[PDB]
Amino acid sequence: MNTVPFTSAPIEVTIGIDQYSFNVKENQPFHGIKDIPIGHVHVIHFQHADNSSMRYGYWFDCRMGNFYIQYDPKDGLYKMMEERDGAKFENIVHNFKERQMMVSYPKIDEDDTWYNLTEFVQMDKIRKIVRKDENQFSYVDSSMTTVQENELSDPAHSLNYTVINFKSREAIRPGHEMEDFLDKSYYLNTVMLQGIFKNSSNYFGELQFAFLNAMFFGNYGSSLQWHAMIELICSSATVPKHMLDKLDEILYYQIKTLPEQYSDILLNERVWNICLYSSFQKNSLHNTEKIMENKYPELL
Amino acid sequence: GAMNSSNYAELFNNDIKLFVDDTNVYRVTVHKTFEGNVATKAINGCIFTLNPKTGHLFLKIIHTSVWAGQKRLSQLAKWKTAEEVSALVRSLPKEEQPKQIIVTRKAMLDPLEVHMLDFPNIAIRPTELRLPFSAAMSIDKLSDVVMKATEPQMVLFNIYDDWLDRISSYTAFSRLTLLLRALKTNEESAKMILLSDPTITIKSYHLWPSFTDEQWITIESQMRDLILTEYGRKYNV
Ligand SMILES: CNS(=O)(=O)c1ccc(OC)c(Br)c1
Repeated sequence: MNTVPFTSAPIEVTIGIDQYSFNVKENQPFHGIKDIPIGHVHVIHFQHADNSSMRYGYWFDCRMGNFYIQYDPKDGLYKMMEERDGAKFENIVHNFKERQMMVSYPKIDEDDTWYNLTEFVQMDKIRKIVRKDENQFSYVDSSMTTVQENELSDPAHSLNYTVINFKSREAIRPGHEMEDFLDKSYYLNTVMLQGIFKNSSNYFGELQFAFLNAMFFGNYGSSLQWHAMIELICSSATVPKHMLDKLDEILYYQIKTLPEQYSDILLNERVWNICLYSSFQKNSLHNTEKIMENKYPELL
Repeated sequence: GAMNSSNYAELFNNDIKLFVDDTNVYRVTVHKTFEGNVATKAINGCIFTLNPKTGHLFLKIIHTSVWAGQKRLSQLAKWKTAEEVSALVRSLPKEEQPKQIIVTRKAMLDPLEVHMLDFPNIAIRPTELRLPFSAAMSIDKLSDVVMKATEPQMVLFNIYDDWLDRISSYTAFSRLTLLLRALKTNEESAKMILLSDPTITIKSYHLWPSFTDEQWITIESQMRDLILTEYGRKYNV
């Protein structure tokens, strides 16, 4: 297990680690988070008490370096840092763990929730969506716009998701206008999967990352990207059987983890109703349709 | 966005535009089968594409052969319409292509958008206007060319005949809409109005009779009376 030690917590903040979260009072003797499962990506996220504007956070993989968090009184946020001096990380980490100043990543042994939400998410790909190569972790916040959003302002701070646009020449073959608009299998299989993503794992990883950025940061463009990638599959007549089975699993856990009270803003009624009840795959997402109907029937 | 009463006069400015009406693309006669079931028989159709400024009507004749062995014909018809409009645009020189194309039905928006992706600078628009272009097939000479076609075929008409020599396009369009509205509300009566006087004839190169200015005022009033009359017959007013 791994550790993200904190220099201090000078300002009151709700701290997020993956799907858990806890409140740290201003100048509380909080020195970071211990027992973080090696082997998954993770996300440590913040919402300041005094201003819930800007949720913000860092995606990281403990295998890629030793990371710590220090508040920056000038820029006014908790910043992720990498300490290249391994020995110093051990001493820094060992004092705080003996003085018990750290919260334990609180994973239940029956619980595969995080593995299931991040199954196909890789840091290497995260870092191509979030351009900032001088760091091994990736910063994200609520307000970052996506490349397609910028097409419809600062390019350095965008989310470079894969543009999906159903009324685009990329999506529509000359001579197959109707066929390709009504059945997006061409765009899904030849254009996106074979052409751009190479495999369905890479596709699902971006989708899963988009959902997580939407849920954890309220990042609106991520939510758009999430719904588009779902809708692209659901609107394809011809999808590999294994992809539909995994998609159902991916979505089931996303819907299961979603705060009941955030459903009105993170869930597009048209997309979901279309996907579960009107699309080619209306009958193929059994787990997802069951949880969606028993949890958010109002939406349907 | 959408064309309505606030911006009605944009039709007559000098940006090239076309109305596309797809109502008569896919036309059927429903009849009983020997087994007592019901079956359709398609008949020839037509795309009604019109420059409201010039009166140039590009009448694309949809022969029933284009439906053979096809499913979901009402849906195909929208995409067939879009295919043919995109072909017409592509056939025109660039200086003649429309800057906007206004569809009389919202269901044509996406078909036409998708077929015009090569033309991003052409605006595809709906309209809130209720235009009577479905009555285009009540114009004998148009109806004749459609029903006689043995193959796909485009015929070019001026739906204003020589009216623009004497009136403006705003006025020509208003006459046309009123003519077609009347033919749509009561075709027989409308045709009786138009052809009751044998001494006013339709020139071989025209669609409508050679009414003088004064006689068009009469006709236009009789057409309004007809539309008023039927309104009362309908609603019992
Ligand atoms: C700049 N390196 S360092 O020694 O100050 C350092 C400070 C704080 C740390 O965690 C709180 C770690 Br780990 C390293």
